[PDB]
Amino acid sequence: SKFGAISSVLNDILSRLDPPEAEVQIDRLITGRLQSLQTYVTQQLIRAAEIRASANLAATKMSECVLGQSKRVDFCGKGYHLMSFPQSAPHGVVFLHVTYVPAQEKNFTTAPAICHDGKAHFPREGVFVSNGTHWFVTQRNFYEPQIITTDNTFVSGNCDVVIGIVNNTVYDPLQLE
Amino acid sequence: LPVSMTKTSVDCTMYICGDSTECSNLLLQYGSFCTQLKRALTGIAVEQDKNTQEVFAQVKQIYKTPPIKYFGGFNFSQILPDPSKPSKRSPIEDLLFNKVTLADAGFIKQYGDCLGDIAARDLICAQKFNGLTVLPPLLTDEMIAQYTSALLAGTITSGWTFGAGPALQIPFPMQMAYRFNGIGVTQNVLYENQKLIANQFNSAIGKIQDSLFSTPSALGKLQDVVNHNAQALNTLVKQLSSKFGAISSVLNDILSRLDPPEAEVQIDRLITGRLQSLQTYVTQQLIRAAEIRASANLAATKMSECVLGQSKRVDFCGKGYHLMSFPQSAPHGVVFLH
Amino acid sequence: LPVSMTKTSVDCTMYICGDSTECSNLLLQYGSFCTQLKRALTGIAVEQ
Amino acid sequence: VKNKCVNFNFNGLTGTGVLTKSNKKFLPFQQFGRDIVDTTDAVRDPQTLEILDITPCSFGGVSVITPGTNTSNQVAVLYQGVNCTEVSVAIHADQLTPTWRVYSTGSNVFQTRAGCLIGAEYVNNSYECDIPIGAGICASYQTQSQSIIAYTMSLGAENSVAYSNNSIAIPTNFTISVTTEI
Amino acid sequence: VLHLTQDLFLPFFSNVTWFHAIDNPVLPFNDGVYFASTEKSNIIRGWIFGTTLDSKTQSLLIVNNATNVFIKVCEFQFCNDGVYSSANNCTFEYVSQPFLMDLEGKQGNFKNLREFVFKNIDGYFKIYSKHTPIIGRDFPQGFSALEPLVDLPIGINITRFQTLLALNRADYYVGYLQPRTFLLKYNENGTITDAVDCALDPLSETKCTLKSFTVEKGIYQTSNFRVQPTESIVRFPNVTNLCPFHEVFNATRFASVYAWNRTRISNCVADYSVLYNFAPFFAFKCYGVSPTKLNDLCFTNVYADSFVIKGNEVSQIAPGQTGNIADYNYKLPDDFTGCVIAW
Ligand SMILES: *[C@@H]1O[C@H](CO)[C@@H](O[C@@H]2O[C@H](CO)[C@@H](O)[C@H](O)[C@@H]2O)[C@H](O)[C@H]1NC(C)=O
Ligand SMILES: *[C@@H]1O[C@H](CO)[C@@H](O[C@@H]2O[C@H](CO)[C@@H](O)[C@H](O)[C@@H]2O)[C@H](O)[C@H]1NC(C)=O
Ligand SMILES: *[C@@H]1O[C@H](CO)[C@@H](O[C@@H]2O[C@H](CO)[C@@H](O)[C@H](O)[C@@H]2O)[C@H](O)[C@H]1NC(C)=O
Ligand SMILES: *[C@@H]1O[C@H](CO)[C@@H](O[C@@H]2O[C@H](CO)[C@@H](O)[C@H](O)[C@@H]2O)[C@H](O)[C@H]1NC(C)=O
Ligand SMILES: *[C@@H]1O[C@H](CO)[C@@H](O[C@@H]2O[C@H](CO)[C@@H](O)[C@H](O)[C@@H]2O)[C@H](O)[C@H]1NC(C)=O
Ligand SMILES: *[C@@H]1O[C@H](CO)[C@@H](O)[C@H](O)[C@H]1NC(C)=O
Ligand SMILES: *[C@@H]1O[C@H](CO)[C@@H](O)[C@H](O)[C@H]1NC(C)=O
Ligand SMILES: *[C@@H]1O[C@H](CO)[C@@H](O)[C@H](O)[C@H]1NC(C)=O
Ligand SMILES: *[C@@H]1O[C@H](CO)[C@@H](O)[C@H](O)[C@H]1NC(C)=O
Ligand SMILES: *[C@@H]1O[C@H](CO)[C@@H](O)[C@H](O)[C@H]1NC(C)=O
Ligand SMILES: *[C@@H]1O[C@H](CO)[C@@H](O)[C@H](O)[C@H]1NC(C)=O
Ligand SMILES: *[C@@H]1O[C@H](CO)[C@@H](O)[C@H](O)[C@H]1NC(C)=O
Ligand SMILES: *[C@@H]1O[C@H](CO)[C@@H](O)[C@H](O)[C@H]1NC(C)=O
Ligand SMILES: *[C@@H]1O[C@H](CO)[C@@H](O)[C@H](O)[C@H]1NC(C)=O
Ligand SMILES: *[C@@H]1O[C@H](CO)[C@@H](O)[C@H](O)[C@H]1NC(C)=O
Repeated sequence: SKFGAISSVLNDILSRLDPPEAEVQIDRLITGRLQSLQTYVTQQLIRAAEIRASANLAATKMSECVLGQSKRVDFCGKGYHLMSFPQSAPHGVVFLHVTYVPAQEKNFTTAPAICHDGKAHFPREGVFVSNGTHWFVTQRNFYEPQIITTDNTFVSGNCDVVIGIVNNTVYDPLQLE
Repeated sequence: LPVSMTKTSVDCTMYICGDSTECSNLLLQYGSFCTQLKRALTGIAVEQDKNTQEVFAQVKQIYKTPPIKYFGGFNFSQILPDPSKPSKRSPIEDLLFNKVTLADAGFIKQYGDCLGDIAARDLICAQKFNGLTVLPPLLTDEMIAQYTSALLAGTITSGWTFGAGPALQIPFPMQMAYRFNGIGVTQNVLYENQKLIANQFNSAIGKIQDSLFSTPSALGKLQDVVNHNAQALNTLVKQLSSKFGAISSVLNDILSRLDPPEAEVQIDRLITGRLQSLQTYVTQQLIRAAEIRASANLAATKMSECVLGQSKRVDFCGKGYHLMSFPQSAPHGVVFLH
Repeated sequence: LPVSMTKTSVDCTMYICGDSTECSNLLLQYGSFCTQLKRALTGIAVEQ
Repeated sequence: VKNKCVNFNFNGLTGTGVLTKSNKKFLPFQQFGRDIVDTTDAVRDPQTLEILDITPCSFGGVSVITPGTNTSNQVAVLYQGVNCTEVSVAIHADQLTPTWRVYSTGSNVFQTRAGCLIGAEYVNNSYECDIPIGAGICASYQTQSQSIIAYTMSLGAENSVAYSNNSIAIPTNFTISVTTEI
Repeated sequence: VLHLTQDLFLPFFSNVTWFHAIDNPVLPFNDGVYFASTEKSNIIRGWIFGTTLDSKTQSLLIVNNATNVFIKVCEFQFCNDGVYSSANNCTFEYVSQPFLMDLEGKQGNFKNLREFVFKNIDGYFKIYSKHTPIIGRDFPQGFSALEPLVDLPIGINITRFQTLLALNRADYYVGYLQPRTFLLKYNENGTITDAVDCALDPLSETKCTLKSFTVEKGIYQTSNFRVQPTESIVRFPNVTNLCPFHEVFNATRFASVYAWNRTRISNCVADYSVLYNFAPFFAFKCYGVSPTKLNDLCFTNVYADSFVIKGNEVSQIAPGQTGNIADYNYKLPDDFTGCVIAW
């Protein structure tokens, strides 16, 4: 770019004019090139800051999902995170998030608590789930129905304040033996 | 947390050389010092659109709340969309939209009334005069509220299952039981004091509306973003009033008054001043864009963690032991309800 | 981990025109160019 | 000649724009007009003593949306932030700076909050966004026999939950998904 | 390379007038004229250019013959058909290899198509040619670059165009060049395989601003659109304030030259039509200003010195002059910025 001077080629302009009048065009070229370089370096600094933030995020994700399992949802990929395997990329990194995702689900029933005899039973872990006829217990993320025993539940209550409580019987392995 | 700001598409060509052929010819001698600015501005607009898309469009399926609203005594009318309101926004969302004033809306098509301004023309007509326009955002303030509504309906009728896989309905009582279980208290206390916790939650929801109403400026972050953008725009516009060391600040006056080969120095001085001022504006806009991008990434991860499940990191989702968060759309930003 | 760095309040007039009336007058011909810098440094100090 | 883009040279103040009647409150000594940003807004007629406002001429920005050239040569033109009737009359009067002329069938007209779209036709259906245009409007190349269509972006599949007082769904099965992220 | 340049080119899908032969209308020449003609062996000889085509302005003559050329910057008189009748003010005789070469593979079906382009930017006449037995139907579709043959600095006035024919016992394709920006695809051997306009189609403008030949799916911001104003109004104050020029021209006792009355004129709009209509002048010589350009200049003060004088004394009164009046009655300063009026 001539930058408002006689010519854009320095070796010619010095070879086309003598110094004491060429130095004006030399100064014009100097300022044009210097401003262009300043714009370039500022843009490079912006890009470097952005890529630094991205690399810090990548390092955190690496140390989380690869060197252990992260409970942050939608962080190590969509769904329940299991692991992640890194891959090398040109000027970058590639992750392979292995995620556990549920599948076919069915309406069964629920009850916030089960009252056997004047006392409310709550699941130690999981849902009180009813087939439709018999109450059962299982996990949250998988359907593994089990017989309601005193080991799967802990009792604390009075069977009068739990809104939506349901009636059934609970089992215990100690009375039989 | 602010999410984005107004998208500008400054055109250096006639921003600097208002319909002056000779000025355009002189600018042509400065190489591709304009394509850089145009590309940078369009890139900034693209990143802002991407920011709002990341921070909001997190669920592929749009959900709606069941027609009946009785979630175990809990009250959500203050955050659910209002069918009576034609915009379908939450009452809190209305307060956020009314407590923020935008100088440049963007989606105005204001050309046609600048001649009809009667009084002195405003900031937007002034910008339109000298080669500065605002590009309206892709995601209108309308359907974004639909996104927030879908997210809110997902998190109160399905817990946090819909954020990892298929949406599995869980009634709000045992959902709260599980949120209690995830912090270290058994569900029994919730099942005893359901009425008390429902009343406390309702009271807190009611009080936060008055807190936002009576505060002088609690949305000060979004207002500061808007004010900074408007101030930068105003100073950029005002910079055309500086002679920059030439005879006059009016290029057309200089052209019509002096001969070409003598007004050449003056118009070159004007170019060197105006372009450099535009450079400062562009660089400052780049810094602000980087800052808002960092803030939007923080907002996106905060929403993904707190809103779509229970977060174990302290103070991240508000002060205290976190249970859940509710998202609300804001002008160029988001508002969280930890 | 760094936290903050030294807050600065550079002054246009003193820096570029040492107590020179004509220099300040010819500076004024550049418009509100450096008021942006003063605002930026103030914002930096507040941010820190 | 009011209500028209006209080059004005009022008493030595030369510029371009559209002038019309105003309801200002000019004082008798007042001659010019301005705004907060010091841009000439209103001018008093020196031979009529009336007040006229100054406006930009037709400022906007042309953006072209197109599929891959290897796919098709059809293109669509966006005029950013301008009422689509104004471009229509300007085209018919042949005073637009762009010399390239995209043919107007009346069916390819679209007043959008982002401006006026020429060369694409409205389909009231809803699809996933392909080419972002703005204001919740997205275009793609779709068969009818092929053309460029404009539509409001589909936010996603419409789904409703089955929330109840005592109804829950527990996944009886599960899948393993390996995503990727860069 | 994908170099972009701006110069007078023939627009793509522009309008080209096709003529026949079996009179020779003189087409205007402005910003260059494109030419093409396909022929079996020969029916065309040369071209003549210039304004009014007579022995008063320099013109051009490009007659070609069997072996060489006869380009000459001449001021020929007339032929109306031995093609010139005057060579007085004629120079720049130039002779070289003939522009047209004909190749035939033992049959005349290979109609040699010849493409010529001329322009006169800052003089420096340029001639462009690429000759090939192309398909031969007519003005074809396939791309073809143009090879320069002669760059010659004529530097004369040029306004009209005509061409010279041959004898015997489908051509004339004429196009015009406009200032446009183009893209030119350069083959790795350097040839131009394909070129694109930037002011023809929106797609072409996209390929211009994103300089390339393949555009991916997406939106691109190319340029801006502005409605050019139709009419231009000039409005100035209702002030008339006619000067006393009437009173200094309608007087009846114009003073003698020895005692020249000097009238001071201020605070008025100096319209010169009032002096134009009042006196049938005989000497309106102006020195500091142009007599045509008096109504666009603002003067701090104007003096009107009026005195009736003899005939030769009218020529006597001038800056840097002498004489019995110019030395003893009135002497005009050498740096006289003004005009005199004699009627
Ligand atoms: C309730 O859950 C029961 C699980 O024990 C299911 O009962 C089963 O019934 C079969 C006979 O049909 C028995 O052989 C089996 O041992 C088991 O008891 C029952 O289907 C289920 N009811 C509903 C409505 O889902
Ligand atoms: C579960 O079964 C209980 C008896 O084992 C029921 O308690 C009874 O409640 C009735 C009134 O409903 C009393 O009259 C009676 O004395 C006894 O307390 C209980 O109601 C029942 N609840 C449900 C939800 O089935
Ligand atoms: C849920 O909370 C709403 C608060 O907006 C309650 O609405 C109230 O309605 C009364 C009159 O019905 C108004 O006076 C009051 O200002 C408020 O709008 C709503 O009743 C409440 N519903 C339940 C079931 O708690
Ligand atoms: C859970 O879903 C799996 C697929 O995601 C099922 O595995 C399938 O098993 C069938 C044969 O039964 C194969 O043909 C198929 O390729 C796949 O391996 C699995 O059966 C299913 N289990 C339950 C209990 O639903
Ligand atoms: C550039 O010019 C080269 C020299 O003539 C070409 O190479 C030749 O290609 C021919 C086949 O077309 C060979 O037979 C010959 O031996 C030589 O390699 C080359 O093709 C050409 N490139 C172009 C036109 O793109
Ligand atoms: C649960 O029942 C509702 C009632 O309509 C139904 O829409 C939903 O699909 C059911 N969910 C199942 C069967 O998983
Ligand atoms: C302007 O001058 C003309 C000519 O005398 C007159 O008719 C007209 O009324 C004047 N208008 C004004 C506003 O002075
Ligand atoms: C712009 O929109 C339409 C179409 O031109 C019309 O009402 C009028 O021209 C403008 N209206 C407003 C409100 O700007
Ligand atoms: C179909 O499109 C037209 C406009 O193109 C619109 O008026 C109409 O409401 C649409 N129909 C439906 C069912 O959306
Ligand atoms: C749930 O129970 C409440 C009160 O018992 C009732 O108002 C509501 O209609 C019930 N809803 C469903 C889906 O059973
Ligand atoms: C060329 O001119 C003819 C007749 O004047 C007209 O029919 C045709 O449309 C023109 N072509 C172009 C490209 O303007
Ligand atoms: C053709 O023109 C050249 C031009 O110099 C001339 O020398 C020659 O005599 C002419 N005639 C033939 C047959 O070449
Ligand atoms: C050639 O120019 C001279 C003046 O230099 C002129 O007298 C003569 O008439 C011209 N020849 C013409 C017009 O044929
Ligand atoms: C003097 O004025 C009269 C009246 O306007 C006019 O008819 C006449 O031509 C004028 N004569 C001169 C010499 O100006
Ligand atoms: C100038 O003075 C002479 C003196 O004889 C007089 O005749 C003439 O009218 C005067 N011109 C004016 C006053 O314009």
